Amino acid sequence: RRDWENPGVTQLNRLAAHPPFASWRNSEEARTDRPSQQLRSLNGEWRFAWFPAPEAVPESWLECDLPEADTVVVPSNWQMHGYDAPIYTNVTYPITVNPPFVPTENPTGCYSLTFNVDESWLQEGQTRIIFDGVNSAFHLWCNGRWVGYGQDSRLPSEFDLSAFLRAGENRLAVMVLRWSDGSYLEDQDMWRMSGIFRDVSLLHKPTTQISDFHVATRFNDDFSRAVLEAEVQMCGELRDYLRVTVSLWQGETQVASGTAPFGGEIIDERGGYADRVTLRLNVENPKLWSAEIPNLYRAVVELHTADGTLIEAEACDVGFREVRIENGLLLLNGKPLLIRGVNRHEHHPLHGQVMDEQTMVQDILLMKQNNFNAVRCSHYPNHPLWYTLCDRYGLYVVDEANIETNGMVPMNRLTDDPRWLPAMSERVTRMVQRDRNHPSVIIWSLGNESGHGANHDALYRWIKSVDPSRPVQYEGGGADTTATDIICPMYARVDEDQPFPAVPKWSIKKWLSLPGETRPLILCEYAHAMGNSLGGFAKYWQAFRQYPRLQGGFVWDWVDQSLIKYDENGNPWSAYGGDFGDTPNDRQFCMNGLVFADRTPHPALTEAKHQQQFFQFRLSGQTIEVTSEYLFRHSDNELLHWMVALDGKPLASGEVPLDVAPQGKQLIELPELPQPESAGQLWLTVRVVQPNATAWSEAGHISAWQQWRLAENLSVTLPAASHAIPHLTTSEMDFCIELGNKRWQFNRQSGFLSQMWIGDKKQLLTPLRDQFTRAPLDNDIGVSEATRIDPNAWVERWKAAGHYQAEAALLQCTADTLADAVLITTAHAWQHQGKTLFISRKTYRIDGSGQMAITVDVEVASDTPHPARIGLNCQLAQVAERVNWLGLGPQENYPDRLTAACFDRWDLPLSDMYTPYVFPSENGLRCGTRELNYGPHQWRGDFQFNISRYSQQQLMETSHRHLLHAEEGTWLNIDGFHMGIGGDDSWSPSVSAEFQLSAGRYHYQLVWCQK
Amino acid sequence: RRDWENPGVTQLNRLAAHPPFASWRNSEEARTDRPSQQLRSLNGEWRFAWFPAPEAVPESWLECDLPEADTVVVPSNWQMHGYDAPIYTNVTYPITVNPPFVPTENPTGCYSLTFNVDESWLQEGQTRIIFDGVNSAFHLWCNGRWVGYGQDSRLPSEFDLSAFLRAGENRLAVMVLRWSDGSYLEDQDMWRMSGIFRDVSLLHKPTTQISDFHVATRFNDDFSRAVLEAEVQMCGELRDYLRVTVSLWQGETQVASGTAPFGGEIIDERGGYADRVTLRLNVENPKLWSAEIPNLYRAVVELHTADGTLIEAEACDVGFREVRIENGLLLLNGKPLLIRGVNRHEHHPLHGQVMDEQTMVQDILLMKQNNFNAVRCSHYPNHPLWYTLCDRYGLYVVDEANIETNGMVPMNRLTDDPRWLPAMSERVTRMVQRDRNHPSVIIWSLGNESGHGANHDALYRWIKSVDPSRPVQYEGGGADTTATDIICPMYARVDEDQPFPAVPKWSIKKWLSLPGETRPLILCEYAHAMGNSLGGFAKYWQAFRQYPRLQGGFVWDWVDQSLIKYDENGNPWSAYGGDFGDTPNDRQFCMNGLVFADRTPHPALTEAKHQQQFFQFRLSGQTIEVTSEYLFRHSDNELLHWMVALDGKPLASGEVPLDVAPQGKQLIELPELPQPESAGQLWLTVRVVQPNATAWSEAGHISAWQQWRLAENLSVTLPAASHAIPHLTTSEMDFCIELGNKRWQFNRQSGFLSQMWIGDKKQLLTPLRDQFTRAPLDNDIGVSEATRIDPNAWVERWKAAGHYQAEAALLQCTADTLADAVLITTAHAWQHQGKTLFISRKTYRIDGSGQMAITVDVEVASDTPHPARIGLNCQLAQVAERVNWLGLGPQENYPDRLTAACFDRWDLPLSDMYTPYVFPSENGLRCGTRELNYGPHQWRGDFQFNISRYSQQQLMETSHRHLLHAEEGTWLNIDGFHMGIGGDDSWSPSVSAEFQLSAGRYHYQLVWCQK
Ligand SMILES: [Mg+2]
Ligand SMILES: [Mg+2]
Ligand SMILES: [Mg+2]
Ligand SMILES: [Mg+2]
Ligand SMILES: [Mg+2]
Ligand SMILES: [Mg+2]
Ligand SMILES: [Mg+2]
Ligand SMILES: [Mg+2]
Ligand code: NA
Ligand code: NA
Ligand code: NA
Ligand code: NA
Ligand code: NA
Ligand code: NA
Ligand code: NA
Ligand code: NA
Repeated sequence: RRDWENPGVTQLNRLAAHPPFASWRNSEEARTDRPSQQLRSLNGEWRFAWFPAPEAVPESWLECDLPEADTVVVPSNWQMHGYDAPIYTNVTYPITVNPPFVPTENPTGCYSLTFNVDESWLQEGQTRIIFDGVNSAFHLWCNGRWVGYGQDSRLPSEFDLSAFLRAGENRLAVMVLRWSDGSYLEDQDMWRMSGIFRDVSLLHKPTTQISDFHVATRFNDDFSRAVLEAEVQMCGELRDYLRVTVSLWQGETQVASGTAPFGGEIIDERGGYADRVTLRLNVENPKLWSAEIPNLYRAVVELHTADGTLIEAEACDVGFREVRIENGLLLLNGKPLLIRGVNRHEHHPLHGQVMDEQTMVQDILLMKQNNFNAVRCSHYPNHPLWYTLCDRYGLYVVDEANIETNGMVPMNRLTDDPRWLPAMSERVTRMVQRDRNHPSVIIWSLGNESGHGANHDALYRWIKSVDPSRPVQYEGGGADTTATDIICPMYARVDEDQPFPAVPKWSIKKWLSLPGETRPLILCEYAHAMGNSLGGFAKYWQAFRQYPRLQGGFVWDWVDQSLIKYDENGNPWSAYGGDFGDTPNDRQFCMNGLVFADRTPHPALTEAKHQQQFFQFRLSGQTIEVTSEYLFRHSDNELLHWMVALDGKPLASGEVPLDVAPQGKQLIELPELPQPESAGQLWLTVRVVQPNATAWSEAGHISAWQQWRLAENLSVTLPAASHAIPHLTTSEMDFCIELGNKRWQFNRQSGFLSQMWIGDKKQLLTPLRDQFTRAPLDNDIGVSEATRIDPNAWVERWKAAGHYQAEAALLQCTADTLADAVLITTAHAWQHQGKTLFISRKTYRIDGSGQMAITVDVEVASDTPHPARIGLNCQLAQVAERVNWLGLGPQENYPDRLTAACFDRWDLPLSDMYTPYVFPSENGLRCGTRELNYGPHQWRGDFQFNISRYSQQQLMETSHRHLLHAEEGTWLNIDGFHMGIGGDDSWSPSVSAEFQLSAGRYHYQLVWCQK
Repeated sequence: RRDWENPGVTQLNRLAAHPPFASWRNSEEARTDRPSQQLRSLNGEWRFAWFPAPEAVPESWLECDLPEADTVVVPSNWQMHGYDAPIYTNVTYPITVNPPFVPTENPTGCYSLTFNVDESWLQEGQTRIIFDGVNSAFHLWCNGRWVGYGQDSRLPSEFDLSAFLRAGENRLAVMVLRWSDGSYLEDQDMWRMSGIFRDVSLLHKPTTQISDFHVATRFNDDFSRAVLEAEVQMCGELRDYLRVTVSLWQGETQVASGTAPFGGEIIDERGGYADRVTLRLNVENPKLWSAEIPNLYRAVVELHTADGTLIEAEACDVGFREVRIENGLLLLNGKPLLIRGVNRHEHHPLHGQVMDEQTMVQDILLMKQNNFNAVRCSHYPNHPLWYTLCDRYGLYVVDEANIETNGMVPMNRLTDDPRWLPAMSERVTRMVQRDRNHPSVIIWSLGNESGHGANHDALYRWIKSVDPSRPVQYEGGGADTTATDIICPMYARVDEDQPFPAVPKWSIKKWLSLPGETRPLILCEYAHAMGNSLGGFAKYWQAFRQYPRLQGGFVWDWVDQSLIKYDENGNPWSAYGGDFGDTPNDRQFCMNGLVFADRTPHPALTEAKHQQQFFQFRLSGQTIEVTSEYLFRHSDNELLHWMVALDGKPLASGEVPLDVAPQGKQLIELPELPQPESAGQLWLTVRVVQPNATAWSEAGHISAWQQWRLAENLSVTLPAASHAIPHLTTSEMDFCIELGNKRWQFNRQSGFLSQMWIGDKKQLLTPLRDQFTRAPLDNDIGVSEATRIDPNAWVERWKAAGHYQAEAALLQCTADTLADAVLITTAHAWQHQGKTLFISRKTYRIDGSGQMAITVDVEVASDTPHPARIGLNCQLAQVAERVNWLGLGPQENYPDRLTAACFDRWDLPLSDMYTPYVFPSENGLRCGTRELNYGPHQWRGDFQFNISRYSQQQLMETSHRHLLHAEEGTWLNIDGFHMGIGGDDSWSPSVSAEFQLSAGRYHYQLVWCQK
């Protein structure tokens, strides 16, 4: 049979799901979480062979190793080993939509392993094999005999091997199919890979054993008392001497215990469960678990005899916390959460979808270090270790079933069909059975982008009945269907409604108060971090803090799914969709992270960190008011540092410890300051520093900051007297001005400053010209494609309007000599096909001091698409090591993404002024700048700028960062104004009106001088 | 594979479920529900062979008929043909409980059929086979090639044979397994049979076809306006030229119509169902459907090209009705129902579980003629014609999923197990998909006696999402769980609580008001009609009428499940559990019907008819107030007949047309009546008669009656003197009295009347003695067995106290001669092992008129269990043809089951005075009798009696009615007092206290005379 083309068969001979087991045979090791000799890993070197279809696998493989197989590491995705290509498709299925069939050319991975077992395992007990993750479906044989089959690439599939085992060498043969009917439920937006990608193990349990256990914690009104209730189930022969004891430990101290024989309460007319027992433990003043203080206890479940012999033990970490929705609010331990969440796929640039402890830890540390307190398992149950880490390090988790049918038309075609209820059910039920005891899991999710089908309603109900301790959410079909306890839209905007038929995305503030609505609202996905993005992030935060029922959301997403490829040289580079010959593909849409694949942050990460701070501040006079947003912990590892600076120059600073209760406030009166009558703006910067290291941060970690302008002293003094006067030399073709060893040349045909010299040294490679466009950001492009243009996209709108192609017609170019200067006046019109898009009017005033003051007045046609920027650009001859500026920084910042940047004097190496987005675009801009220094040059004004060795033209024409080459000299883009970058989504225009350049008339001025 | 030992495989290659199709190619034939040339029946003669296990079937059978096969009729249950035995087990499974496995010895039925297929069916379109019922699982081969597999004995399994058939002769091969994993969900209390027991048919559909259609009817506030909405789905060639036209007809008039192209509304981000269309038809003043007036329209669903070519048409009967629960009440068309329901299994004494039109009709007529308006499909979907019939004749139906796991321990072991969710889902979903357009179905049920599992919660929700038009109910787990919209207990009593742990059965009146409860309460099963039962029926009806939220119930059950067996002589006899060698078995527990297996009524039927009347009456002076309980109809086929009689002698009578609106009242003042001087009691009897025949009844059918005592003239008349005095003659052994041609002999050693002569003919075969016991009723025995006594059962309590074996000890016997009479006085004590149980003191006064007056005063020890009766008995020498009595009748009636009986003078053949319950017991009693005539004898008094050719001893000792033998003479039991019969259930004592003989002292008197 082709069990892989039949949704009614999702497994054969598979054992029931259950929470993590180790079959410890020693209570103290179980207590300590130490290794169990009854649980062995079979990870390591296996033998593998790839085939084009299951029909090509030779029968001989069942009995013996194929000489042509290779030895490979398991776990692994075979594409990562180069056997076939990974495919990056977003919504459209990677296979023909024809349920339940799959391609007859179905890549098949034949894995095998030779192994043996302890003699005692041949003697007695049950030995099972556990495959934590096999993508997408597989058949298993042991010593040539068929064992079973399994589907669901994201949950463990276990089989009893007891009767197949033999003395000596044994051989497993695992036939893995790339595609199966399970693939119709695995349409997540990510690389499409396959293989045995999570752990493989053997677990030796007794025949009379703990087959399942559920831990629940209920509380009194003030959480000062709890009842821990643990239902324990057994398999095997019941005997009157058996007992179960459940003990609760706080570290090495036993705090509570309960023992009882098997036999549950009567539950119906036929009696009760003779094979279960529920123990109830009273716990006084329990230490509560939260992401803020992940307090944990240890529960040890022992199956033993009345007379004291242990048969076996199981165990888990227990977090005492209550999750409930009441009055429209999601409460944890009675307090309303504010979710600083992120969606996180399991992705590694070299290993594909194989997760390792080091990586998970790294991600958790970075998440916490960047003020995240929650994660959504987009969009499947994760590797088991993730939950352990989240329980211990403390992050709220949304555990999500591995069901995504995005590519169907309409999206609920399968989810509304009863024939698919069975396969879907297991993806939900087996997840709960496995994960229900992890305290970090606070919400269950039914899957993602599968429309809204009756199967969802049935499953929603099943979970609510089986585990009332956690709310259930699901975004499909409109985000507020009968299958979700939380309104949980993806990409709904803060103030702006997007009233799509059937499934509108209302402004989140409006959504809450729709007639009859009362649920809390937490975005399952928001702030699409694709390339230069995160524009408008602060808008969300502000709303979340203002509206009780807006309880946060999960950013999309943590890490870019870029894959490493190698060039002819052996040099690695980041690859995206299509880079493997995969087609159709969705190009750079797999890169939406706050961090690059290797975990290096993108600039947007700081913006997120700042907006998600846990301390709020207000300034009044000299009093700084600090407000704690923590719900549970006191600020016991924080100090406030403050500093006052005059235009970058340090004037004063100090420190004061924070001593604020959760939700409390603290007033700090700044000492009396000094009075510098020296002109300039004074600025106050405060930072919260954690003096002590923690399990997730180093000593000195900065967790929050904020700045304010203090007194300003406008300069009223006149600059020193003009020693000299510059000379004008005219030709039909140029206006040349000379001053000392300095010269400026203005082309009279083009009307631009075409050259400048310090001595005989030329300073420009390209003339100084107005610039109205930018190499488009991913948000500017959306889903627009050459092949399939989206005319509504920003980029398309600017192309169609001719912005990229308009030519500067000269309207006027004059020169006047003044008393102590030369004044050049210019006027240009940029037109397109006869339409004048923009008019720039300028004056350049060069005086005896050698400074060139530029004044620019631009007019933009009201009917042309608002332009990406309004500035000047040129290629300087010079290449200098550093960039020093007085403005916002130090990192890249844009108008709608600069709240995290601070105003001060920064100085970085030039390359730091370039942001290496894998898909290149305008980047590295810094706003609010009053002075910029590079080499001998100094520009002053109130502008935005970027500076790098790459032209806007080069960035726009180059699809991968590894292909960029430094140009001669340095490209400087100085803007009077720059359009926001947007990001509410990356497939429709998202830059908010206030960050669009629509004023029609714009003015700016700059002074260019040397030194 | 052993697919039949795997709950994960419930079918292979089976087509989707859908409502009844016929694929008409002419719309008028569809409109008329005439036969379709595209839907053929394959019922008829098939070939069959029985095997002890599937492993015994020879491979040749796939390719050709087995010479040893027999030709048999299909559909059939093979047990009915004698291949193996049917098994009658109630709760305990017929197989070892070891899910999901079955016995390796598993009776296999090999059916085959060679049949014809016309080439035209194969030139185009699709040809499918449909098996309406195969118990319990089967594999299908066509022309030697494997086609597929199916489970669920009670719904249709359809397979596409398009590619397997060829023009001309074709051969099917069906391997039917008696046991499969489906059996774990098929543990209903009925005979365990197997085979192809529902219709087999062949359906041709076009390639582009109607694959499903759902019809809904929504109304305005007063039901004066409706919108019929029909969603239609297609499969096949989707093109712009297709259209759907739905037309609605009332008779030959088209009332509405709509046409539309395919493509439903947008449902989500991926669009809508391009293969679906919803038509909405407005209908003004629709004729509403109810069980009272089953008004129907015909909807024709035409799939056609826009230019006019009908592709195919499907159609259904539509009943405009709304079902909804509001404010705690179940309403139909806005009015609260009162369910006069009955549970009905599909059972035929000769054909087993095979149903036929005639039988169904016969049952529906009798149900209606007996004032039932509702039926519950206990406990599985029914043969398809049942629904058509309830739609047309008018009965409300509870459609029930084929899920019963009663024998599990605890009962929800499988239903709370997610691994059984898929198998259960199919049973619920496919039922709804098939029966959702039938107006008769008003409530869906999740199955029966399967405890309460999370699977039920999930499924409850699925239905509520897919079909909001009908409430969902389910009794398991305590009858008021979260999986039921209706409190639907089985056997909860009216006033008496039964507080079992976990699943108590509260009094129904108390249940409605438990803190927080608001749902309506309708018993899914009540009034267990096993043997002589239905005692207490009236108590239920009084509560139902009194409490709004008590909306009725469904009696258990309609027809006894007895099977015909043939004796040596070839005479048929009714058999029950164990009569086929089947063991273990549950004996007579399969017979619980209001009617015998051949549809002959049991006496309880008339009690149900009466209590379930649709007209209530009150009498005030000579005014009769009639109140209608109809909700929607006027009494347009009814007249009131009234009659007054003096002790059975007709005095006056009349008829008055009834004209009452639904829920209305009518007052009818009767004529000045007879006030006769003559002694006796005047009795008024009124009957409601339907003058015109209907679809379900004959002209003159009586639908209701009631009686009242009017004036009573007590006799004060002295009997004239007798020209005679009886003479006494004594001896040590006897007292003999003679008077004219009459003689009486009283034995002085026994203390009883041992003989009487009329003329010179002996009148007694056994002496006249007190009797305190009865041949126990099924309700007296309950579950007690020799092998496992239930000491709480009435029969056991009487046995243990010695009632059945107590011997009369004579305490006194004297004779005295009076003025004009001889008086004999006796006293006897009945003892057991030293305990005096009862004392009987009597006097017999024989006067000169020849009458013998007997006075009896009994004492019953307060500490002995209340006795079954307090009466006398004797075997008369005479056998006479008729029995004439003045008292309640004419049918058998008991203290707690006599409301239906009317007081009058009745006269029946002797044989009618015996009720042939299959399992013999005390029977034929008539209560409230004032005079009894049999042969030359007349007895007068105020007593209850029975009279037949069978002694109480014989009835108690014989297990089956066909084994009873008429004794010499006639046994007469004349009771002063008789215990109620009970019946609230048949497994615990159920006789209400007011019907138990607990007074301690009892007095009765009779006069025995001639004529
Ligand atoms: Mg499959
Ligand atoms: Mg998606
Ligand atoms: Mg593409
Ligand atoms: Mg099966
Ligand atoms: Mg027509
Ligand atoms: Mg043709
Ligand atoms: Mg049952
Ligand atoms: Mg038995
Ligand atoms: Na909030
Ligand atoms: Na993406
Ligand atoms: Na502190
Ligand atoms: Na680019
Ligand atoms: Na009622
Ligand atoms: Na029964
Ligand atoms: Na009438
Ligand atoms: Na009997």
